[PDB]
Amino acid sequence: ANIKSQQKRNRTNERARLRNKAVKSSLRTAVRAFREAAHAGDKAKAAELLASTNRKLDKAASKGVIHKNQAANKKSALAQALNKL
Amino acid sequence: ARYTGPVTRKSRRLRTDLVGGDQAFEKRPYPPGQHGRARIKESEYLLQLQEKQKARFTYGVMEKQFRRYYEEAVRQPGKTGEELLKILESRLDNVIYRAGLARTRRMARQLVSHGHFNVNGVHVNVPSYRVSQYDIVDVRDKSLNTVPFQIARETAGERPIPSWLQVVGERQRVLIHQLPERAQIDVPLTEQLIVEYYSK
Amino acid sequence: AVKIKLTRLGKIRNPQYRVAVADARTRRDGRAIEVIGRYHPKEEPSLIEINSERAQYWLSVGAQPTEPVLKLLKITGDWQKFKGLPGAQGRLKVAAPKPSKLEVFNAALAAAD
RNA sequence: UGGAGAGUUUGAUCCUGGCUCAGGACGAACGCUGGCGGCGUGCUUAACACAUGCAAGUCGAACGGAAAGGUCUCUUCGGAGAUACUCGAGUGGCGAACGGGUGAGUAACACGUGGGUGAUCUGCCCUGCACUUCGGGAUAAGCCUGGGAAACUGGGUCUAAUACCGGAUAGGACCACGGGAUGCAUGUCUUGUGGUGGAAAGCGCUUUAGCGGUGUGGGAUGAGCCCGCGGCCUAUCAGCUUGUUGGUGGGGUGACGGCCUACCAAGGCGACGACGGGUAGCCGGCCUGAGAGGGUGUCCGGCCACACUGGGACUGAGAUACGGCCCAGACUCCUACGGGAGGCAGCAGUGGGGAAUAUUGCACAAUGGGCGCAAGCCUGAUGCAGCGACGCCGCGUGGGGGAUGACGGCCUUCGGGUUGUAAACCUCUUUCACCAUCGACGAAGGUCCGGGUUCUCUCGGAUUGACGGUAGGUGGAGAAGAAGCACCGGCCAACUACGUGCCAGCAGCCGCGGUAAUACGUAGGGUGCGAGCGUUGUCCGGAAUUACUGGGCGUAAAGAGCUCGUAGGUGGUUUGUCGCGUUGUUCGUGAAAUCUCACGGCUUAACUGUGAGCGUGCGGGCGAUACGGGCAGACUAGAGU
Ligand SMILES: [Mg+2]
Ligand SMILES: [Mg+2]
Ligand SMILES: [Mg+2]
Ligand SMILES: [Mg+2]
Ligand SMILES: [Mg+2]
Ligand SMILES: [Mg+2]
Ligand SMILES: [Mg+2]
Ligand SMILES: [Mg+2]
Ligand SMILES: [Mg+2]
Ligand SMILES: [Mg+2]
Ligand SMILES: [Mg+2]
Ligand SMILES: [Mg+2]
Ligand SMILES: [Mg+2]
Ligand SMILES: [Mg+2]
Ligand SMILES: [Mg+2]
Ligand SMILES: [Mg+2]
Ligand SMILES: [Mg+2]
Ligand SMILES: [Mg+2]
Ligand SMILES: [Mg+2]
Ligand SMILES: [Mg+2]
Ligand SMILES: [Mg+2]
Ligand SMILES: [Mg+2]
Ligand SMILES: [Mg+2]
Ligand SMILES: [Mg+2]
Ligand SMILES: [Mg+2]
Ligand SMILES: [Mg+2]
Ligand SMILES: [Mg+2]
Ligand SMILES: [Mg+2]
Ligand SMILES: [Mg+2]
Ligand SMILES: [Mg+2]
Ligand SMILES: [Mg+2]
Ligand SMILES: [Mg+2]
Ligand SMILES: [Mg+2]
Ligand SMILES: [Mg+2]
Ligand SMILES: [Mg+2]
Ligand SMILES: [Mg+2]
Ligand SMILES: [Mg+2]
Ligand SMILES: [Mg+2]
Ligand SMILES: [Mg+2]
Ligand SMILES: [Mg+2]
Ligand SMILES: [Mg+2]
Ligand SMILES: [Mg+2]
Ligand SMILES: [Mg+2]
Ligand SMILES: [Mg+2]
Ligand SMILES: [Mg+2]
Ligand SMILES: [Mg+2]
Ligand SMILES: [Mg+2]
Ligand SMILES: [Mg+2]
Ligand SMILES: [Mg+2]
Ligand SMILES: [Mg+2]
Repeated sequence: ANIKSQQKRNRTNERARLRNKAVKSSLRTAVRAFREAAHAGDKAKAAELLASTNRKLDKAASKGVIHKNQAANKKSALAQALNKL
Repeated sequence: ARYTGPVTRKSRRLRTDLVGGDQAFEKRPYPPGQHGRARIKESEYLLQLQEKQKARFTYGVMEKQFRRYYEEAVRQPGKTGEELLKILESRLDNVIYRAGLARTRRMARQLVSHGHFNVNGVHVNVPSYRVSQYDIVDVRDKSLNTVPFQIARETAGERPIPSWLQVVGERQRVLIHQLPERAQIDVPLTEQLIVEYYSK
Repeated sequence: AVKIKLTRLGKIRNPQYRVAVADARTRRDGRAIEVIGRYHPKEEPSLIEINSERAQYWLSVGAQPTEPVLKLLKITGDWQKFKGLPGAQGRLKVAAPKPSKLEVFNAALAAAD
């Protein structure tokens, strides 16, 4: 780069990418684990991995990683998979 | 630019004495040149061109300035030949001529141009100032005890002062009552042919 | 956010101005959201007019005035009647009323007779 | 409140009908000429390649620290002492998505206009209500070291926070079941119970310095998405489409949605121009015109698109991310040959192309923006200046007298005529330049220090203006320093002489020149303009020669060889009704600027401010029903039997 602040921001755009990618990948390997218990027709772990998957989504939305209307769209979809099993 | 040339030469071509009284005119009232006495062809464009030339060299107004006077004469209500001579008359060098403070039109132009006049206590030196209603035209306090200004003192009787302006006493200051309509305008020219010139 | 700023729209040596409500992310002579006044800093006092029932609407809703418009709302009194200060009346002053064009003309006719 | 014509077909005429000209305009160019000021304006071609400087930072009142300066020091006489205002590098917050440039791409919801969002987002700003609570682990810098030619980079120790991570409590997150309000089908807003959940942070203080943090109800501003109607040429482009058109279950998104995916149905567009080809940024506006129309999109202002070419995500409230990242391509440059560096369509500037378009200028004083409590720092935005008659506007280059109507030139019928009151001469006045001198308004502000009840505020001062010793005022000297260009046969204002002899040459048309040329070359004279005047290029007019306003078709260009019929256009008499067309009225909108009107301010004017019209339209509510049309009937004159 050329501007003094632009070398500063390139170092912080990569710290923020490694921070946010670890949080988004934690959400994909926690929604997926709910999809295993929901597809087996368990209703035992599926009633209590829902309570730990929605709690990880709201923490990822308060940290600025995903948007709040995205967290509401994923909690509404996992809860309607529970009530149909 | 000004014309700055012979003044009888453009009073002979137009067949009309433009300045006030001339002895070089009326000895030769025909147009100048080596072909001066020939029979001219009376066109319709010639009657419309030379009538506009009667209005330019009576007032000393160039063509790109006389055309802008036509562009607002046709745009005001009333008539067009009336309001053309109205805004030509309100030029400040024409005010000095009609008030009897100058001999001819070309010295009434200089006395405004050399800065011998105020209007509302404001030092003007443009000949194309258009005086409105209720304007005073005052002379500078410095420019008294001056040769062309003292010659305009005793000679305040030989030419008529029009009714749209008024001259007062020991302060030679001109009071403008209203803009002149038609009747107090001196007529060496007819007015409808200038309107018909620009229609071409 | 929403600013109350000036807009230069005069000649080269005559900087006329308008008091205009606009966003901060806008050039000077852009689209104003609403024009509420004017400011001509070439007369002998000045020529200042603020609408004073629209400058109370925009201050109540969150428009931050800039630092030369803030000096104008304190003069006209629209800032003091918003923050509740005791300088709520307008302390602006107008130019001297000149004797009119008809009056000087009648004074000159009587000066000769 | 506003419309002009002329030449040319013939021996002559009247129509038809082309061609040509006079008018206006310009981002201009070229030719000759050139005094000044005001005010606008200046790469239209190569979105071609770019040397050098600058165009985006800021905060010590977030944090560790001490490289520079000033102080407190010990004291060498040129080294030590973070403790300490101030501060390089670094962490962290915010900014950098604004501002500035360009018109390559796009015939499209890109733009103009009017709606929809019960389908959405919105940092900083304003306001209502709660809250601001316990802990933890590291790292940059520093220091010690390894690799590399450089650009840069690996490792070990070490230190903070408003950096980061984990808990407690907090409804506008979710799920289930209910009430109460409304409608436009999905529904929407407001409440209740049960079950699940989501936050943060402190720093400063002359001792009523002060700035922040987080969750949420509501405003303001900005933005996304969808739809109606509107603005190019081409049918010598007539069959385009398979995630294509629709449904359901999931996925995705800020949000609706084939936006994506799996299955199922077999659709969707098109002669009212689909699919294709050519071209083009769009608009307010600008030029022309009597208007209707026609050409255009340049300054200024709104919006869109792009940043060496092509693609792609990341960070964030917000991204075509111009002065960011990654990859590939072309082209410059360094290298020790392993590898690296760059993108002026930012402001000036150079090369190139070209008929042709400028300075590597000053200032942050004014206004706008970013950060900071603030003082301030930053700002080639901007305010100005330099240059070019490039355009519009204004003023000068003298004025009043002046006949023996001179000399000279030109013409002559040889008497004179003409240039010509024009010069000579007498005389008056200094605008602009020129010399000397005084000297701004833009600043009811920006700062410091006195008086203030705090906020605020003035008695009133120190100081602060790039333009600028400029504009403007005053004083001096003398007509003193200051005119050209085209045209003169008709159109179209303005004519004679000499040279020339179908030659040299002229010209927009048709024509001129072959020994008396008002048309070629020169001189005299004249006309039109005048710091300009002409030529060429381009558009509108004249052209009622694309005709809606406003034309034609027996013989001038023009009726299909003739009928039948599809889409379409059009429709007799009469009753009732709806109120789509039409029409009345009113509110919302039609930004500002430009434009017409009226006043006001620059000495006038251009220019500029204010007020009103304009904005031909479009949407919502309420009136009218004559006519057109839709709906439900009646009638026999048209038509058929
Ligand atoms: Mg920083
Ligand atoms: Mg994994
Ligand atoms: Mg969903
Ligand atoms: Mg001029
Ligand atoms: Mg014939
Ligand atoms: Mg003939
Ligand atoms: Mg020259
Ligand atoms: Mg260009
Ligand atoms: Mg620092
Ligand atoms: Mg801050
Ligand atoms: Mg940008
Ligand atoms: Mg530690
Ligand atoms: Mg909890
Ligand atoms: Mg926490
Ligand atoms: Mg499929
Ligand atoms: Mg769905
Ligand atoms: Mg679907
Ligand atoms: Mg193009
Ligand atoms: Mg016409
Ligand atoms: Mg443009
Ligand atoms: Mg341009
Ligand atoms: Mg380039
Ligand atoms: Mg994001
Ligand atoms: Mg950037
Ligand atoms: Mg650049
Ligand atoms: Mg440049
Ligand atoms: Mg060249
Ligand atoms: Mg500044
Ligand atoms: Mg400022
Ligand atoms: Mg000039
Ligand atoms: Mg030239
Ligand atoms: Mg003087
Ligand atoms: Mg003639
Ligand atoms: Mg001859
Ligand atoms: Mg000749
Ligand atoms: Mg031409
Ligand atoms: Mg026409
Ligand atoms: Mg034409
Ligand atoms: Mg015809
Ligand atoms: Mg017929
Ligand atoms: Mg025939
Ligand atoms: Mg025929
Ligand atoms: Mg027939
Ligand atoms: Mg047929
Ligand atoms: Mg019909
Ligand atoms: Mg009918
Ligand atoms: Mg308007
Ligand atoms: Mg005036
Ligand atoms: Mg105006
Ligand atoms: Mg209506």
